[PDB]
Amino acid sequence: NKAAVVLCMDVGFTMSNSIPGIESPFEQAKKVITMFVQRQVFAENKDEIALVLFGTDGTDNPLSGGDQYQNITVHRHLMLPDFDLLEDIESKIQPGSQQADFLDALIVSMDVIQHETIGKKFEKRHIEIFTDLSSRFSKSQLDIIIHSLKKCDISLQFFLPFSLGGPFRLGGHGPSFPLKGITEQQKEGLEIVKMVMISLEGEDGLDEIYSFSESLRKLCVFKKIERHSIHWPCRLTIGSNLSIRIAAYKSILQERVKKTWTVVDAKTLKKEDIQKETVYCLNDDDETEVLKEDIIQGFRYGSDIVPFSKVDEEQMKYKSEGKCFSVLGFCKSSQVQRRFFMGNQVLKVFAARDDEAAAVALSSLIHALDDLDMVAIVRYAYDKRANPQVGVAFPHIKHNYECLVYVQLPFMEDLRQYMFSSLKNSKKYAPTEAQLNAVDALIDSMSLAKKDEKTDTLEDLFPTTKIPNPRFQRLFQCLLHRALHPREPLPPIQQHIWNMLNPPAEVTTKSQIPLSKIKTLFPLIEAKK
Amino acid sequence: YSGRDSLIFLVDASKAMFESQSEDELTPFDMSIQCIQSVYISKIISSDRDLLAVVFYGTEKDKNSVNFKNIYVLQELDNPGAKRILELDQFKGQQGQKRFQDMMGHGSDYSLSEVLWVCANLFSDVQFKMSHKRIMLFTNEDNPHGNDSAKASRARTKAGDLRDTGIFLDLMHLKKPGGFDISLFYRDIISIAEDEDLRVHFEESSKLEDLLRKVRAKETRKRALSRLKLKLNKDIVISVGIYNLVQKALKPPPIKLYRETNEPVKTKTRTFNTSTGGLLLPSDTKRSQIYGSRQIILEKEETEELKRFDDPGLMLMGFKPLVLLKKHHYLRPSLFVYPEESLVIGSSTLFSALLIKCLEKEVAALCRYTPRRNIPPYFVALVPQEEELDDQKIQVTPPGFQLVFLPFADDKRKMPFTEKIMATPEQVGKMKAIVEKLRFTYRSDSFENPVLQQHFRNLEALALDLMEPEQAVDLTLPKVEAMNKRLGSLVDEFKELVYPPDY
Amino acid sequence: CPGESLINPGFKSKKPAGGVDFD
DNA sequence: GATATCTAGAGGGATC
DNA sequence: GATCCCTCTAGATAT
Repeated sequence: NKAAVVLCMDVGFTMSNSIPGIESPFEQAKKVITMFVQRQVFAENKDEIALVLFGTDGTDNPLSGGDQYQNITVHRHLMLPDFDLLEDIESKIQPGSQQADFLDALIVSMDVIQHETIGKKFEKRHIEIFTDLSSRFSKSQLDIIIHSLKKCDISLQFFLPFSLGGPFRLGGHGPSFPLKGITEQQKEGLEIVKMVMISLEGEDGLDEIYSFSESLRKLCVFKKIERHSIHWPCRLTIGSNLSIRIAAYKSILQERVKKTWTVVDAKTLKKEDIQKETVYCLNDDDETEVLKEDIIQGFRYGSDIVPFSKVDEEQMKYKSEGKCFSVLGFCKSSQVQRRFFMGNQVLKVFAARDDEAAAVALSSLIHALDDLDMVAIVRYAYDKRANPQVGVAFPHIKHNYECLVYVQLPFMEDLRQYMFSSLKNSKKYAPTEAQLNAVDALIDSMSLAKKDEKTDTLEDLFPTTKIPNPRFQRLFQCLLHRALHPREPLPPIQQHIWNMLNPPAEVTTKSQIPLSKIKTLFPLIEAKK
Repeated sequence: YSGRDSLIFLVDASKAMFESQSEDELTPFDMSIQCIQSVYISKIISSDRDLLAVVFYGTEKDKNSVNFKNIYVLQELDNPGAKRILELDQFKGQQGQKRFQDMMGHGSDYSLSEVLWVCANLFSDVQFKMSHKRIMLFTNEDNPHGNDSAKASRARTKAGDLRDTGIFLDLMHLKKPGGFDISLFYRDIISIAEDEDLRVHFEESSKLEDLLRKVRAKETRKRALSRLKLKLNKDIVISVGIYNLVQKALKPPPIKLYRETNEPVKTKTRTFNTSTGGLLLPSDTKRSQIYGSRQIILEKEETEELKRFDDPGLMLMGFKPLVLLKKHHYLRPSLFVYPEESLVIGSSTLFSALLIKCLEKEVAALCRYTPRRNIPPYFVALVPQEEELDDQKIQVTPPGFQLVFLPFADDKRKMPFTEKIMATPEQVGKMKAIVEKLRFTYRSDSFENPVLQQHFRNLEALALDLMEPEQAVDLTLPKVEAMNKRLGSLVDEFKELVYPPDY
Repeated sequence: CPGESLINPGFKSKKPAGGVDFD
């Protein structure tokens, strides 16, 4: 329901070293933290955020007693993030000249979590560390750190200027900070971080060590505080004597802005003084006001109109049996084309929680469907007031879970029967062998996947499904800019936004000559209007 | 638009049509009346923006404006309506025959050339632009016009110049006593490809079953959603059209209308200040959002500007193999992309080459999609789509690209971790047997929307004042009895194998 | 034209739904 | 009982 | 210039 996140960000002089052509790690970390706080503020989440800075000239933390945990300051305690914090991050925080231990800073941040969590209910206690690891650190408290983190159930994430593993481009899909300028101090810090992540979780923490450039194009900062959607309990019924208790979750559901643009007066900026109204007038000339209750519902039947009142429509309306998830039959997976998928959501169907019998039954159904290469055509109705749907429930087997994925299928009325002229049989639109070869070269050059050597797995060079929606970040940036500078125009789109939205520079460079061949071989001329 | 559709119903009013061969069947006149009733209902449900008319020949009275004899134009070329349906229902079978005989004559002589002239000028009267000019002729004899070869030849020339004009004259093999006797007048009076109706046709009906089969659908015509520009780069640009081959059909919205006089009432919404009461221009308002205790004020143009990323069109990001497109990553219904030579020449050629190479290499063109101005872009994949023809050589899958939307990072929801409980091979085999028992062949048009069907039935019943609306059969329901009979003890065996005798 | 609706020309005839028919 | 879905009011394109 | 269709944004009310 509510999480406590502490952002432990480095400030020391080391990150101020700006390699030409590359933004400094201080600026990159500032951008990442601004990205996190912008969403946490404009999404109206109840999570409380604290900010701890280490490497500053001053000292302010409840652990300093003279020559320990120095150069570490607690800029912000656990409270709801706000525009004050956003402004502090944007302008009032300046790089320091001292150096601090990223482990002493972790001690301070864990102390903040422990001594400010009391008196409040937190389901999660997350913490994120932004540092370059290019500082001398005392590795004498690792056991205490790991034990306290395990006991207090505190997560961890690490963000570094370089990724774990052309010109550098922030937020792009390509190589990060080059793997040649890493000092031995940074190597020691990196191996310590690797050991810490290993000890806290297992094997998958190596995936929880990110770089600023790749974190700017991912939702990884919100991964440990994301809230899981509510389940939809029902029963998967086959016939009238076989029922399996299930729980369905929405896999893909397009996210939209929750806040709405209120219309206010241009002078008093209040919505109270501005209110709308509806006017009912006759369609012919001499428009006369019609009373609100003097209007009844109607419908079109060809060239005529018939009255059909609300109560009569409710009485004569199609009445559904109720909530259901019922199998109408099984068909081959090849007969359900992906191009016919309807609806605006995707449901993943799991067995009921803490139900081993239901889990076994659903696993048997999933395995049978997978082995037979068949899918289930089911009747789905969210509730008794919901329009029933027909859809496909195909198996989805992974290494850690199994489920049925439900996607709505079209009705007879949804299909459009459109005739399109054949392209292969066309004589005036037949490409020549030279044009075909040029297009072939273009396809080869613009490949977005790399076939790994010695392995039969394809690596995606542009995984767009992991890129967050740029509209939310753009809206948050514009809102923050207007809040901080009320009398200035909106800023342009951010370069790293454009970079994550753009394809890799390697692909762009490789696609040069084939595109020239396409241009010189395909005579595209615009028709005069 | 490509024009509307026009249909003229030509019904003979001879004395021979009013008799019935047997007594358990339906007389030809009212059977054709039911045919026209079904056509009106189907057109109102599907294609209400068409023109339908009914004209009778072989009668005594006449109402055609051009003033020829023995021809009654009951209905003009106009949109179908419940009033016309009831008017023609006035002549339905029992007592319908008597009212027909009382209001117009029957058994009188008629001229086919005269009738065709009436149909031609009746088509010419309406000023709308129509794609098809079709007339359906209802009769079951050819004797009266075979007596006078002069008028037979005149009728043949009338059919000829109607065919030259573009009149698509149909023939309806109606219930005949001893056969229709085709291949004398009605074989060469019509426009046909070849002698399909080469038999004597002793049967009473030829296409009346599919003429009575009602059409309950919206029946939308082809129209490109947007004529965008596919941009390989900033220089190579082609123009494509975006179509929705699938679109969720909606129940038509209710219309507000005055109570007693029953005419539509248009709605206008105006915004005015509480204090002064005067109308406010769009420049007199600003958009506001409040977060906590801070108010953020933006202009409408600013709010539209913050949503602007790219110009409308498709920008080719690159080509990605089809194996990387996960099936369970569906976001919203896909669209269809087809070339458009009316905007850029060579677009069809480049589109064909791209489609051929993508199909050969099994790769999908990843593109950045901006439907219109001031809208955030989405990443879409142009999955190549090969043309598919069935045994009848008709097109069932058009050739082109399937514009499929790809979800963003925040369009996907994470899920609570579960325990992967495995199923034993015997349980898997038992469910395999169950699945094999309940196997069936699925087609995209196998199911109908029960809500829409019930709404259409209710509307038809209310408009036609039927005694009770006939209930639609919900084909989207599990045939539980058939399933149980087909399965038998398999379900019990599976329950014994899986469920402990407590759950 | 084969497989053409007699009610709305230009569009193929709609086969009746039928529903689920087990093999 | 927060929620989701169904239903009901404002703009851009295509085609008259 | 009207009309129809189709997303998009916004409001309400049951289960």
